[PDB]
Amino acid sequence: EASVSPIADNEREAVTLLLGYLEDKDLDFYSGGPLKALTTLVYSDNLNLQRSAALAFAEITEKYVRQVSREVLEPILILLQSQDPQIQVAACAALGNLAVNNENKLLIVEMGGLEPLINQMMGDNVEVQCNAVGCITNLATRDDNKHKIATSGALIPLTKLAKSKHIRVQRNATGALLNMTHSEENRKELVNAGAVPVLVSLLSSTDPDVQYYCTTALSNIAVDEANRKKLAQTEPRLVSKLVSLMDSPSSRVKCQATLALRNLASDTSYQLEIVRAGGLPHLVKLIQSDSIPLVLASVACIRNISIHPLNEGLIVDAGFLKPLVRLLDYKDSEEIQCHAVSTLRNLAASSEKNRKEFFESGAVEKCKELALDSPVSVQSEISACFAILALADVSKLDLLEANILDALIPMTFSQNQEVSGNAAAALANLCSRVNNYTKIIEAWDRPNEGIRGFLIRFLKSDYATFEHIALWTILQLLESHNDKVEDLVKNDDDIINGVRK
Amino acid sequence: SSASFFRPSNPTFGTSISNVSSSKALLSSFIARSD
Repeated sequence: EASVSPIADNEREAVTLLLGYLEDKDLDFYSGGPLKALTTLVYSDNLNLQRSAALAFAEITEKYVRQVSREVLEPILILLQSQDPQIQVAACAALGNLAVNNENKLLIVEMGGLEPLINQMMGDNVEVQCNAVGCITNLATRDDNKHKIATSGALIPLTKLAKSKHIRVQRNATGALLNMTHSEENRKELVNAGAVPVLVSLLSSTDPDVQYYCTTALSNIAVDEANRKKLAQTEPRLVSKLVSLMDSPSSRVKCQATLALRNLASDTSYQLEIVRAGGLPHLVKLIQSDSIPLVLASVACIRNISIHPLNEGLIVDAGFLKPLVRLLDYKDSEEIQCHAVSTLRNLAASSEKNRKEFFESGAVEKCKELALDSPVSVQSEISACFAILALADVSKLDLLEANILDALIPMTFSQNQEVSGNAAAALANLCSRVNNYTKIIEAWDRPNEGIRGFLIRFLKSDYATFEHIALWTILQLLESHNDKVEDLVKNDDDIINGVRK
Repeated sequence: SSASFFRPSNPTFGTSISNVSSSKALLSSFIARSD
């Protein structure tokens, strides 16, 4: 007995044909004779003949990566379902080879190739896990496939494999999970699949790639309000782990941890918690770094943190004022400059209590210098900060002595309503209820038609708000009880006619 | 509307979207001999 009968006639011919094909040093394996021979073996009930085809597929695809037919992929996807580990390894290697091609990435998923891969990842053979998770990451490079991977049920095996002790497996699993964070729907699927606890624990990973992938994935996840809510509810260790990663020896990891904190800084509770967790000393160092990425991330994150009024005192105490002003020297980075000015405006708007150190920082003079030779977005931030500063009666004269009118008057000429309107409002408040009009009088006809020209121009404006600012400014001057100031208005025919007509 | 003077600034945020011994021997064991 012992299988007295031999191999089938058609399978013997397939064996001989395929061996001859593989021995030839030339040959299209994906179309005719070679493909028919391979398919015959992949249909044999002899396991060794199936191993021969799976091994041949892997060798062929490792040397011939082309766009293939369904007739090439069907036998491979059959072999993926084998109970035989050797057949599974080779067949997955072959599919992984073919999946580096872009068109193959689509046809494989369209044919249900994601099914066999998911189950192989749930198995216990580390080599099949590795080839399957690599084929999965390779398929996910195309955005068309990402959503259906996210809903296929594959995030569960990717989450399990992210906990694997083999670093090849773990890097690929976390890399794949990272690839699923580029859309809100995909981030939602990945959160719903339970991957957040795993990503957070792997922030502690000793491999630099793994902790980079998981830091970047959590940062992307934190971009959605609904995910920040669940993070705050189920991940108490998240902020401390990210703060610790701001000490990473890798600039790449330090940058992504800071970007994650910035995203989680959108919610008031995280703006406080990051401060409570000790984030301020790291950020004040990072904004002084020479690494452009480090500065971009840290200034964006302190800007978000400074939105919270209860953080103003601690931010000033941590010494942010002078380093923030030095950031205005990045005259080629609009993003750095706007974030720095916006941070300073937030601090000025929260409290007047540190206004003295605000002035000693050089912030007013530096903003004055940028006001005219900076982009309009930077102009928008500076003019708004000036408008905020001009509200406090306690610092109005200090602002005027600093010659702030030399910046404000030119800005009222701007074609951008934000710049012009912010500067007009600042000017109006500076004329209100001050007890020294020396600087106002000096600026009457001084830089850019001084104040007189500003009133005449805004009295004519088609914008009802701009006209109102001029009329209200004139009333401030008329109420100054300064004989000279009142005469500047009351003895000016051009201002009188602008008011009347 | 007086509360508009208390409207907090919009937070800045962002994502990072950057993507990231032979079959011959086995076959030869099945080659048949013939005259």
